[PDB]
Formats: sequence, C-alpha cells, structure tokens
Amino acid sequence: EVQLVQSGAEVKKPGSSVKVSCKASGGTFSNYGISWVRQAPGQGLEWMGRILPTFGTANSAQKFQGRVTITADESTGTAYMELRSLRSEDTAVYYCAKEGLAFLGYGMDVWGQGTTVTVSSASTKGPSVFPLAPSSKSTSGGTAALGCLVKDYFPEPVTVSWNSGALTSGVHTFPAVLQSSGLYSLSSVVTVPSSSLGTQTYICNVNHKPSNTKVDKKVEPKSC
Amino acid sequence: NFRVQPTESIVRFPNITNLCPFGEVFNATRFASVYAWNRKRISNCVADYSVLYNSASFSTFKCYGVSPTKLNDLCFTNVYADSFVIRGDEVRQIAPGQTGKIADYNYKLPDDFTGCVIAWNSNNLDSKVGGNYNYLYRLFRKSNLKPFERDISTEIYQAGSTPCNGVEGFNCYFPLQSYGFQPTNGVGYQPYRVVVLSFELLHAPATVCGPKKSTNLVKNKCVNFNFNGLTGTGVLTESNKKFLPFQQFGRDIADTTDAVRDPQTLEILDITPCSFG
Amino acid sequence: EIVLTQSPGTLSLSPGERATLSCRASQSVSSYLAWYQQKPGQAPRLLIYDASNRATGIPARFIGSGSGTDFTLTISSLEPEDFAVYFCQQRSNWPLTFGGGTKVEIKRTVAAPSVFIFPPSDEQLKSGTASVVCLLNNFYPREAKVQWKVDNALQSGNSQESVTEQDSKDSTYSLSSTLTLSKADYEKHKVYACEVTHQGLSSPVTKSFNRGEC
Repeated sequence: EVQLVQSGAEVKKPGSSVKVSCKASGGTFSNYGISWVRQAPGQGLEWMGRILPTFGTANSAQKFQGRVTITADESTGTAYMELRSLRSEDTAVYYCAKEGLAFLGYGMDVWGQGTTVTVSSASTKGPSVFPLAPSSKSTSGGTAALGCLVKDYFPEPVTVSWNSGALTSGVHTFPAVLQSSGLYSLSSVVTVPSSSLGTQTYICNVNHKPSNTKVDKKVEPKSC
Repeated sequence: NFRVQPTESIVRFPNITNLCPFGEVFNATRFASVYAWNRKRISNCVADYSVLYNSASFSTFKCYGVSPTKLNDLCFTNVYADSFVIRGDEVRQIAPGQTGKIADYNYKLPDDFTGCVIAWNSNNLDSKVGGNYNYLYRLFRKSNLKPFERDISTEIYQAGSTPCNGVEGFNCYFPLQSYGFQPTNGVGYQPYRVVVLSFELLHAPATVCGPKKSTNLVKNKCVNFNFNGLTGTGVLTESNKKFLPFQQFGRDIADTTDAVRDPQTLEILDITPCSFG
Repeated sequence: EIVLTQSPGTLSLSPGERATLSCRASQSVSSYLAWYQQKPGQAPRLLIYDASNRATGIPARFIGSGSGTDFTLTISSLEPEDFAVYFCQQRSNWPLTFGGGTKVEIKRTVAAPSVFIFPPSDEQLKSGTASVVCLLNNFYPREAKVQWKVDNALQSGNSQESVTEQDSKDSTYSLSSTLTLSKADYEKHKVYACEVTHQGLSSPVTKSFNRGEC
C-alpha cells in the first residue's frame, strides 16, 4: 500500500512564496503520476497540475501557469509544488494524489493528507475571551444557554472546552469566521438546565497553540 | 533362398547435446512491458517443444503456422522468443489479423505468421497490493505498427493541430499508460505473461531443431538400421577392426557400405548382409 | 475546457432510501468520469472510475452508469457513513475539471429553532467594540433567516453568520449571528432585537433587550 506523507500548515504573507512537499512513504517514486488539488475553505475542489516523476514531465493548468512550478526528487521520492506571488485568495488546503501514468482514465486513488496554507498579513495574536452570560432568564423555565465568545485571534485554531473536559452534553462550538480586520472569531455555547444556574459554575478554558495562551473565564449571571 | 525379412527397425542417433535453455525465457524473474518487449534470439541447439506442450501449466498455446506435434520433426534455421506481460482480456489480440490498442500499435504479428504463441496466468508475481506500476503500454501513436516492429520513444502525442512543445496540455497526451495490477482483480484484468516463438527458415542451413529418438541396439538379429541417415539391412556384430577418429562409415571393395559405428558408445559394428541363398 | 455541473445541490434524504446524483457534462467526455466522496475534515476518496468501475474496497452499493454527457451515481441503500459531499471529475483531457458537489443530508421531522440573545458584556465594553450574539439552537432544516432590528431599524451589511455541521445524535443544526458594531453606536441606541423566520415556526419569533437595563 502506497502512502503520501505531506508537509505541515504554513502561515504566510501576501506576495511571498510557499513550497508544499508530498513525500511518498515507502521509499522512492515509480511510474505513479502525481497531481496537485486544492480546496478553498467552504468550497469545492480545484485541479492545478500534475507531474510525471520518473519520465520528467510536469506542467500546471493555464490559469496557474507562470506561477506554479512542480518538481520532483526521485532519490528521496519527494515532489514539490512551489507557488509564487501568494495572494489573499490563494489560502486553501492543498492535496497531492497519485493517479496512474497517463492522464485519462483511472483517477486519483491514493490521496495525501492536506497542507493548510493560510496567507494573510496579521501576527500571532492571543484570543480575547468574553463571557456570554445566561441573559433573559425567561425562555422555558428549565433550559438556558450560556458560553464565552473567543474574538480577535490569529491564526487558527483555538480549542474551547468546558469544565476541563468534564462537560460535553449539549455543547456547540461554531466554526471560526474570518473578520474584515483579518482576525478570526468563534463562539462556544452550552445548553444548561435552569436549575443548575446559581449553584454550578462553568468555566471555558481556551487553548491557542501558536500563542500558548491558557485562559479561564468563569461565566456567571448578569451580575444579579 | 531363405530370403526372410528383418524382425523390425532400429534407429540410433548421437547423445542429446546442449538442451537449448528455454528455462530462462519461461521461468525468468521479471518480464518486460508490452511496449518494450524482449527478442532473445536462439541459435544452434536442440529445442525440446515436447515439455512446453504437455506442461499442464499454460492457458493459451494456440499454434498457427505449424502443427504442435510436428514441432519435433521440422527443423529451422533460427528461432526467436518475444516476451511481455499483458491483461487477460487482451491475450486474444495476440494473433495475426487482429486489432486493438495492444495488437495494432504495441505488438503487431504478421498475417503470414509461422511460429506461435504461449501465454499463462501469473497473478502471484506481477500483482502486488497497491498496484504494480512496472508494466506500461502505449495507447497513442501517430500511425499503426507494421509487423514485428518495436517502438520505445516517449515523445508526447499531439492529438490536435496545436504546437505541443514537450509538455502535456490541450490535446497533448502522454503516450504510455500503466497497469493497475492489484491482487483483488477478476480474470481478464489479471497479468498474463506471453511468450511468442517465431520460427525462421533462412537460406543458411538449419541449426536449431528437435532431438532425435534413439532406440536400443540389437546384435545377431536381422533388423533395419538407421545411423545418422544411412539406412539398409543386415546383421550387426562386433568386429576386430578400427576406424579413424573422424570417419563414421567405410565402403568396401566393389564400393558398398560394410561397417558403421553406432553414435552412442563409439563402438565399431559390421553390417554383414543377412544370410541369403 | 469542459464544464461539469452536478444536480441537485443538496439532495437530503433518509437512511435506507436510494440516492441519485447527476454529473451532466458540458462537452462530451467519452466515458472517463471519476466519482469521489469527501467527508467533513477529511481527504476525498475515489469510488467509481471509468464511470462504471468500482475502486478497491468500495462496497457494492455504489453503482455508476451513463456515458457521453449525462452520468449518474446511485447508492442503493444509504448507511450512516454514506452522508458526505460527492464530486465528479472528467479525466477526458487537459485540464481535469471537477464538479460542484452534493451534500447528501439526513431528513427528519421539522424542528423549531430555540432563540437566545446575549447582550455585550461590560468586560467586552472596555474597548470600543460591542458585539451582540443571537443564537439559534437545534432546528431543522438548514434554511433559516436571521435579521436584526436595532431600535426597529433594519440592520444589514454589518452582521456575520456561522452554522455548525449536522448533529450526530438528532441531525439538528445550530446557528449563530453576531452584531459587530462600535461602542459609540451601541451607546447611541436603545433597543436591539433579532428575528427568526423558519419553515417549522408558525410566526417569526423576536427576542429583544434594552441597552443597559438588564
């Protein structure tokens, strides 16, 4: 069985260069044929180009010509997809997948793993956790939703947990949405019975890895 | 004149020489891709097609130019042996006057084909999990192949009328294609190693052909002898004579054959005519 | 440049039914069409190649047909791991274009969205930005509209929406919209509200709060 081990996530800046690798786990190359596919956040799939490693043939789609350059290292069994003049719309998850010698027929059967390329002009900023108090205690007399709202952090991801992982029933963590300023934001709410309010204390502990921040915000009622 | 007739006939020929090793053509470790096939050429030897026929391990042995059982009797100047691996649904294309993508411009057999073709399934050497990508085949060409022509060039095929410039693109296909040989595959998609013998009768004397069938000698009885072609009758018995190293038969006074050396023990025998009158 | 177009866009059904996807090609790919399945947060995997050949390891329920410009992928018996996004690619000639996609959902009885609205906290008001969050919880189907009325004035162009994936226990979604605005704007106005219009709601529910008085 062939594997295609790929590189890691690479945050970049506009106008810079990115080089994604797709090493073949198992030694060197053979008559495989490798193509590069990217998928924008919340979109479909896009095909960029392909390389013939052993036969030394490689070019990309006419949209990407003059900007992409696919190369291979047969000794190490590693293929590269150096991409220049990075643009803000070039952020996506880039894949690599072998597809059989000729380009018409079989199809990509073994895929890589994805190399998230985030290209923006912001610096690693810690989250600013703000509380979402259980306001308007009138909904149903027995249900309540509360939670903190992580705002203005960069880059992804941040992991929110409640009561040090001891509370997961009825916990929603919404996907992060990119603001206009260039920083991300996501909420995390939990549905809680109204009886537990005022006796049980809930605390959301965020874990942002790029900026190693460990915040503990205890959410309480509306200051009585 | 008690002119009796001989009991039976005996034929004796020299010992079996070099066995003409087909074993490195049928038991080879790795064959070649059908677009680049081997053409190992045979020469002076003793070809034993009998084991090939009754091997009980082959799937196809359809033989066109000559009968399979007369293979040990006809004698040929030269013999070739092509070898490659193809799919099951494609062995039917290895025949004169056939079309397809692997018979038309991968391996063309002439209409006046005189040799013949052997093919057996090997789904235990050429098929590995994850695919065996060492076996390629051409599926694009400018023109058809004439019989017994090899093509190994890998210039990118230009299907349209646009310049192509050595890279793939719109109407620029890579000529070759791989076999995804995976163990879990139904018959007709599994590898099939194919060997194609093509006997040649050239103006030079024949050097490659089958063994002669010798029999046990008989002494002091009247039989019909055949020693390397010379034939007749008479009693065979030992004689206190000699021959020179290079001389097989002698001719007596009045110029008739009288003594012949059997080509198995290098021992001299006299052909005394059986008593008559 | 061949343009593929799949139909329909979502194709939501129930577990045990039969699915039918179409990859109507623009030009005329002979018979080279590959079908892929992509589950959320994963890599796509090949299912059907050459428009009729099942890839290794794929269960027998995935069957493909069609040729020329009209194709079809049919799943005979849906299973809980058969709900994903399905892409079709034409491997006829340069460049191998993909298709739109089809998020095969799960059908269930229509549910009413619980609505909660949270005013900005005083800690979050230390800076100049105030954000109000209106939360839609455990509804179905996906289509739901949220619109803000600050002092009974329609607010547009300044709110952002985020929806979770389909739940793995009751197949219900969840929605959250944020009212991003400056501190000066927040302190200049009195009443804020969010309205929810859903298929499963008899009337558009609207919850509101008065600035400061809470």
